[PDB]
Amino acid sequence: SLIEDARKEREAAVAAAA
Amino acid sequence: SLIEDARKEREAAVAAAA
Amino acid sequence: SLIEDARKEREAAVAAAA
Amino acid sequence: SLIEDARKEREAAVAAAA
Amino acid sequence: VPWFPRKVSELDKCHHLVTKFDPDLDLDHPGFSDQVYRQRRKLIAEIAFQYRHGDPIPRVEYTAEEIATWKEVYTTLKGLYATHACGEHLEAFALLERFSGYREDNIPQLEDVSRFLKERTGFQLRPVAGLLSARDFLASLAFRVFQCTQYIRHASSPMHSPEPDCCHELLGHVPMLADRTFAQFSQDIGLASLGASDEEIEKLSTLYWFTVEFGLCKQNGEVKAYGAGLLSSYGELLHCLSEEPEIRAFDPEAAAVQPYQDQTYQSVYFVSESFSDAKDKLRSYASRIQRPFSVKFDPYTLAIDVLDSPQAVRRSLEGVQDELDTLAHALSAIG
Amino acid sequence: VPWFPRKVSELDKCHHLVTKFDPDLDLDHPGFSDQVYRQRRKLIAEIAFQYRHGDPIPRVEYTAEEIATWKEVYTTLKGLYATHACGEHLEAFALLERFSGYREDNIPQLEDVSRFLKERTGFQLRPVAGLLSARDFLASLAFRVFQCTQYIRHASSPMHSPEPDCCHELLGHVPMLADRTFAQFSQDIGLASLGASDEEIEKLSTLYWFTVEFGLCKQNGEVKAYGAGLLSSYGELLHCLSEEPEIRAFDPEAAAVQPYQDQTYQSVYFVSESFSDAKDKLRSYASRIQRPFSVKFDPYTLAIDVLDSPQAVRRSLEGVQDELDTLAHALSAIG
Amino acid sequence: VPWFPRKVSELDKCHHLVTKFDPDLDLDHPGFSDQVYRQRRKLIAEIAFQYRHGDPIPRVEYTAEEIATWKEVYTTLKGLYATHACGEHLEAFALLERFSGYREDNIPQLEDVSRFLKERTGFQLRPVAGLLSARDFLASLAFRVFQCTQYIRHASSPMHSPEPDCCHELLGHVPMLADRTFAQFSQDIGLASLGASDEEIEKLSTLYWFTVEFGLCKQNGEVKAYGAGLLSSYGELLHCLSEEPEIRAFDPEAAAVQPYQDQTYQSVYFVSESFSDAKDKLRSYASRIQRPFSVKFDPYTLAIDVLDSPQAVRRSLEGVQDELDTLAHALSAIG
Amino acid sequence: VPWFPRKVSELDKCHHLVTKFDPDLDLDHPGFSDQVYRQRRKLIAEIAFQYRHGDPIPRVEYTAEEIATWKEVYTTLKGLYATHACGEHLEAFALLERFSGYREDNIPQLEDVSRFLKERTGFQLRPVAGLLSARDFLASLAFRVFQCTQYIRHASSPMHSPEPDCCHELLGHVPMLADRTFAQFSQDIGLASLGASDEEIEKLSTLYWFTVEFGLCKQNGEVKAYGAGLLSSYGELLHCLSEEPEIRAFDPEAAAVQPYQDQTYQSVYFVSESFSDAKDKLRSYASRIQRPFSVKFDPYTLAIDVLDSPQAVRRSLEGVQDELDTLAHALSAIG
Ligand SMILES: NCCc1ccc(O)c(O)c1
Ligand SMILES: NCCc1ccc(O)c(O)c1
Ligand SMILES: NCCc1ccc(O)c(O)c1
Ligand SMILES: NCCc1ccc(O)c(O)c1
Ligand SMILES: [Fe+3]
Ligand SMILES: [Fe+3]
Ligand SMILES: [Fe+3]
Ligand SMILES: [Fe+3]
Repeated sequence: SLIEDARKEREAAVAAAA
Repeated sequence: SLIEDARKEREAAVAAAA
Repeated sequence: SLIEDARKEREAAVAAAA
Repeated sequence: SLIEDARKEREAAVAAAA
Repeated sequence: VPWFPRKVSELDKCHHLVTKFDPDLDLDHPGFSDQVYRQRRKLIAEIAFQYRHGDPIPRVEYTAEEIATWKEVYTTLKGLYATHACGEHLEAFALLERFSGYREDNIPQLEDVSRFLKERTGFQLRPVAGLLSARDFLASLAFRVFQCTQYIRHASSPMHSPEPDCCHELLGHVPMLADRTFAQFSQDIGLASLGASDEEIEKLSTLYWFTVEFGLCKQNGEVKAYGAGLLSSYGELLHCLSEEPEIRAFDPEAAAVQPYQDQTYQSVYFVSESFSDAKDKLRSYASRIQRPFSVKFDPYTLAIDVLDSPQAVRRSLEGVQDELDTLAHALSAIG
Repeated sequence: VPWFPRKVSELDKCHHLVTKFDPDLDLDHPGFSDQVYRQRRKLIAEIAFQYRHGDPIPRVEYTAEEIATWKEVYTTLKGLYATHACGEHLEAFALLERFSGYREDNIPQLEDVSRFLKERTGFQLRPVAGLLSARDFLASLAFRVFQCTQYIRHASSPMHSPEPDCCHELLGHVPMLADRTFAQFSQDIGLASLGASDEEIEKLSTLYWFTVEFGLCKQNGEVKAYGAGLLSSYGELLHCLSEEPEIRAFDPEAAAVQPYQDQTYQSVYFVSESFSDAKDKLRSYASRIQRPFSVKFDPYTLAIDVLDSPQAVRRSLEGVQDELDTLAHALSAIG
Repeated sequence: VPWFPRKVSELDKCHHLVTKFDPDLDLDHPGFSDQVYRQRRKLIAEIAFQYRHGDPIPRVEYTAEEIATWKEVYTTLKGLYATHACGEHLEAFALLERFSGYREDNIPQLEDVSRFLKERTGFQLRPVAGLLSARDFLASLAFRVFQCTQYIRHASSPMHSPEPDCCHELLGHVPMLADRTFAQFSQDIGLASLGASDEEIEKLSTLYWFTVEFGLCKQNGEVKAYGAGLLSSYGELLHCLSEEPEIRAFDPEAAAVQPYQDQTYQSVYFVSESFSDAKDKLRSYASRIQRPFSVKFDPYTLAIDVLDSPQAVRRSLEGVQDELDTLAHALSAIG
Repeated sequence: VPWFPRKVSELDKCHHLVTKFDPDLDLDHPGFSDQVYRQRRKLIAEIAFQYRHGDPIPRVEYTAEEIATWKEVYTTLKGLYATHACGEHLEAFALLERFSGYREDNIPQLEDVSRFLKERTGFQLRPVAGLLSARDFLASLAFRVFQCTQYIRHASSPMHSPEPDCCHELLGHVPMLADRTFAQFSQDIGLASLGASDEEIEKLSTLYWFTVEFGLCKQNGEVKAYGAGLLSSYGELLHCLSEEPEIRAFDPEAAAVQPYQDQTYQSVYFVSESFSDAKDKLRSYASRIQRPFSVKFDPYTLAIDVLDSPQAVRRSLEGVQDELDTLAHALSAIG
């Protein structure tokens, strides 16, 4: 599930950016 | 014909040995 | 006194050999 | 005399610059 | 550029400070309804969370159920690891069980294996709890230290675990990365991860899943498996070398795009006939990975020195031609 | 060829097994008549003797007298280390006191400095008691670990100690070998000591006494001292840079024959303007030291691999051109 | 172990002394019945046989027929080399024709190209006559010198020649080995040939025929040909990239067993997408080729120093870490 | 930055084009009033001026007077070179006289020695006339080619010459730079000269005068001379090892400021016990010589590639770890 751990990165990352 | 130049090596080489 | 620690090495070493 | 060959370099070099 | 560590010290203080006050819920997961599991996870988290670098691993007890389950999986795996498994696993597992004490009657701790690796291989173990991010784990994996956990799967489902547990890595990860070559292999993945952008972070992580977690090797003519996940499940091992899943040659770029699946068996696999081939391909992958810098590992102090100036290349040099100088003695005194 | 260790593990088990059941007598030495000293030496020996590698240093308490004496020497040295001392000592000592906690009120332990070195420099500390042989200490010094003791001098004679004690090395040795260059310097001495004959054992030991214990350095125009024994005694420091003792340039071969003296000040000293000069001269000394083999140090596992075959040179190589390969990334990604 | 040369000097004196007083007969071959050809071969042999190293190539005149034939082949090849041919040929051929003077009106000599190569690439040309053995040619090819001939094919058969002639190599060989990579490639083949047994002599010679004489390259997506024989015949070029002959990936071991044919088009070919792949595979081939020694090339004197002692490795070393020392200046003065 | 060459080709075309139409006057110098000398200098200049790289040296005849003078100096030097002279001269001179033909009856040409050097050492000879600038000669000396002249001193003054002549270099320069070490030494001086500012040009030129032209060596216990000017004059040799002139240890920086004198014996000299010491000191001198770039020599094509980018360091690399790869075969096949 580490790919999902990569899939968890970015929405939290980009929404923080957004 | 360089392979034949390899094919010329050994009978002359081994007949010299023989 | 580490040189003396080298000086302690050999009589014990050579008397063991001797 | 190669040092003089170094001594010949610069007046010709700097007078060309000057 | 995202912040990345440089020494083992800040691998501990900040990655545990950025991950403070965060328990694992996993309520909807299979099992995890017994209170004893929650109490155990509290003790497991407490040991992991407040652990500091340099300190020995605090030994944790193990009551009847975990060892009784540990009986079941450990007994089933040795009778099957004799087949279908990588050659490097075999003498390693025998080496582990005789020295470290990999047995059914005794459950191994973490200090004994941690001592055992850096005695030969150089990897330290580290307890952790909660949700491991992608970046914190690669930073650990970069420094030739493997992040780990000490709790095990649920007794309700001993055949498979929703999340990797203690027995998963001490049987799937630890036997693998005790190798000279794979440790250098595993380290290379971590090295490229330093300060990489989030898109790149996904790539090598998928490679880590597609090489370390599930990887195939071709030695002695036949094909064998060395994946950590491959050598951690019973049903997977039967499926892994079965003729149903599709097996193809390993390719770094190809493995970086191909997707995955969860809670089901994998149908896609990559095979590398030699770990030398395995290193030097993602080696070329890291070549095309753009970075505003590069990274060098210093084993004398177990630290990372950044490389954005040719000057930084200098304080790496006198070390580099040091051996080529010390190679003189070995190649002079000989003969 | 005398037996020599290859890993840190056997540095512990056998060199403590060959030195079992051996207390220090030192009755005729100054002091050492108080029973409290004998009781302390028992506790000091017990911690040292049964200590195993990998374990943290067992913290030892310190009652009123040792710290009160520790007040006296520590206060006297900082007011004098500002002069007559090596430059590398200064920022190191300030670095040590602010981080490790080198203060008059608190006596430093061994774990904190041990953590501090391998965080930057890579040296571990190790307690020991009894008569240290020449061979056991060089084997430790070879592996980038410094053998040490935790007890201190007698309160009757705080100005000088009959044998090196805790404060002698934490103030004379530890500040010195925290350096990048000197640590590589110190390691080179240990490297040549592997399996050397007893006659050779004396030579580098005298060099160790004549370079590490009492060494002079020429930087910033003026001459300074970096010897461990030099920066461990009050009266020595006054005598060291005084015009009475004879001072000459350092020479490995010359320093290997020249004798010593005990219980009196040294009149002979060697000066090295650069530690780079210091390394590459005994480097040439080791070149003419005959051995049936050579020795290479592996920092990935902190072990020694013997070098009597050209094959043994091979498993050192792919590591050697590994950086020259990884130098590509740093020197490609740049610019 | 058969005798092998070590300097360019004995490449001349003995290999022309072992091959003294030997004219070419070739009576049954197509053509070669005109007396003018026999008279030309006498002049061609005389220039070649009594030529000594270091001397400039004696310029040989060319009457109407050879240039008139040289019109035909040269005109036909440029209009077809624009297609089906390797990329490295294109800018090389344009570079050759503008500087060396590769034109239909003027037939090139040997001195101008010989000067041109070692100006950039480092290959010298050498005239020869008679039956070239396998061993004499590889010894030349080892020293980064290409054995060559100055006479051309028969006017009766300008499309194909029974034996390689002047135009065959100046259009098939010379354009190819003007490359930085292929010259290093070509040199590697020669290096392994030093003192190799007769069975091994056949192997790399077949590789030389299967890589240099007829080799395929995969660049810019499409596949192209870089073989010397491939880029020396008109009908071959049409057949080479045609769909009739079988094309497979290059393999050193596989190419060493697969046979050949004479007077007919080749149906088997090997393709290497990168010359870097081309080098490091026969590099591994030379690894498994057993020899009682190894061989190193010294470009400072254009000689060969044998390698049967670790000592012989020494006088190669200070040169090896010389650049790694001189790399300091380039990587210090920069920035 | 002043323009500097990169290949041997432009060493010829431009440095002879910038020095076109310039005869030597030397009327006020001793001798040089005979018309035959002027006619000889015309022939000497003609051969030198219109000579092109790659061409063999045009052999020049020698009538009765030059050889008769060549009798005198050559006979006097061998009876004195047996003493006071460097060891490397002795076996070189014997090697030169037996092979090249250094004899009183036959005056040596330039082609035979030119062939002889690059057969072993790698230096080519080059004729020249007129006033040699400092920059043109160092550019030649950089490329491992020694600029030279074929005319000799005046018969009126055979003991000393106002300007270096043919016999001066074939007896003072040529015997010296036939050495493996000194050739690498001599090359290092030339390497630092690439594009150096006029002030720097003077420095190494003085070093060239103070090391190559007049240099002392300490081997076999006693001190010997290896200077080109030292081993080119009869009276100098008596004065050189006499107790009148001041002799001191060699120092690059010190030798770069100390002045000279003309038409009189030198009272200042520098001694280097080992040529290894000689190289690595001006090696450090070049380190502090500021340049906007650095320079690397490529012996495969006898060219210079500039070093102002880390990228330029790259196309030097695969060559650098090429040997460290080819060292594998020599250090694998052995044993
Ligand atoms: N942190 C990513 C989740 C993870 C952690 C450890 C593993 O062994 C594994 O396969 C997956
Ligand atoms: N000496 C082997 C015959 C030979 C010589 C030169 C060639 O270019 C070629 O293809 C073949
Ligand atoms: N073992 C040799 C005695 C010894 C031990 C430690 C020291 O610091 C020292 O100067 C001397
Ligand atoms: N070009 C500088 C003058 C010069 C030339 C050749 C020499 O050998 C020498 O000593 C001096
Ligand atoms: Fe896992
Ligand atoms: Fe001490
Ligand atoms: Fe051909
Ligand atoms: Fe001269």
